[PDB]
Amino acid sequence: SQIGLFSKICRVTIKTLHYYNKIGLLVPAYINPDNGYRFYTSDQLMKFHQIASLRQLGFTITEIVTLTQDENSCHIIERRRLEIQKQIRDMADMLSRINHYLQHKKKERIMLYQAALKEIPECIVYSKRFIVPDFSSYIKLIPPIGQEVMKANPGLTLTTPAYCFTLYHDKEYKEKNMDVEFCEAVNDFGKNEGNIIFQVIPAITAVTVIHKGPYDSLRNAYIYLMQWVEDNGYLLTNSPRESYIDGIWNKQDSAEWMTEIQFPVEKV
DNA sequence: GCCTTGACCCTCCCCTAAGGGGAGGGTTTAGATTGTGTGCAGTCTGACGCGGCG
RNA sequence: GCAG
DNA sequence: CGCCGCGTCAGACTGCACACAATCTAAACCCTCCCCTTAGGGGAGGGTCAAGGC
Ligand code: 118
Ligand SMILES: [Mg+2]
Repeated sequence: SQIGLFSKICRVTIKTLHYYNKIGLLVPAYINPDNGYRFYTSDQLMKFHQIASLRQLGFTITEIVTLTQDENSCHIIERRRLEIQKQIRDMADMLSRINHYLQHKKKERIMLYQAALKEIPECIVYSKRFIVPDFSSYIKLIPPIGQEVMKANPGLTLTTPAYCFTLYHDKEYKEKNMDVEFCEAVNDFGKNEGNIIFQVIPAITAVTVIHKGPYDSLRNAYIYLMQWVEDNGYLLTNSPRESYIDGIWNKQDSAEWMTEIQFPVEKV
């Protein structure tokens, strides 16, 4: 059976048979030496059937070489079983994500906020946890802390890139009784004089959305994020953070400012 | 100024998986056919040299 | 096709 | 040795403008080699940037 007839028997292209010969997966029975023409037999169709049966299960080519040459190799198929289970979980989450994205673009003509699930590493921060009467009053008392901590810790260099955020330790919603904890990441340990202390903040996977503009609309992102958090079945494992990209330090106009709200979540 | 020095950074080349697509090369084709035809140009005269040829 |  | 046929060799110089050539046919197989597809990784080769000491 010449390669054309055989390629139509097994119903696959010629280049596929060329490739399977090139990698040594399916070798013709008899190659004519001067022309190089490949001729197969029935016992090449018998092997191509096994090859295609394994290849419909997603096995990579080298995995098929091993599956056909090494017997009692059930650990590689089980490994592939676990990987396929992981991709099914991931694809179902993707389904929920794309349903929510389509649900939004029909709900609003503009996508104001996209939600990204990113991993944030562990940090070394100086932290002050305290009650706040008003979030507007919360903004002013931070540069005093900036003076104070650099005073008490000489030569303490903050991490680059700068990570300056807020934990919201409140389990429900209110506007004037916010129990917050301001954390900012530095390089080394330090002195703990004052309400300012040092602590290690563990690495977390968190869904974050970046809101750009003034802070009075920031709650929007939270409602959105909360929707997201409930829609895709994620569970909020820790208190929500808010990391400051743009603000009074870089830029003077308060409408081009930008913060990023981060929800610590776990997949359940 | 004269140097070093570690940290960055750019471009470019090749690599990934499983083949697709094409370029550019080979090979055989088993009824039997068996001598080129342009509706060609040919149309320029005079001098000179050389060679068959009686 | 033309010019001298 | 003298003559006729045949072949070869020439045929003003500058300029513009215009403008070439135009018909004329195989197909079905196979092979190798090259470049391409994702979403960036890895690394050689070669600049560049603040810092510091001489
Ligand atoms: C110590 C404490 C706070 C700030 Sb900053 C800041 C943070 C990261 C990168 C750049 C600046 C600040 C504010 C105003 C003027 C100058 C600096 C800051 C304040 C509040 C919330 C988040 C960050 C700086 C040092
Ligand atoms: Mg003329």
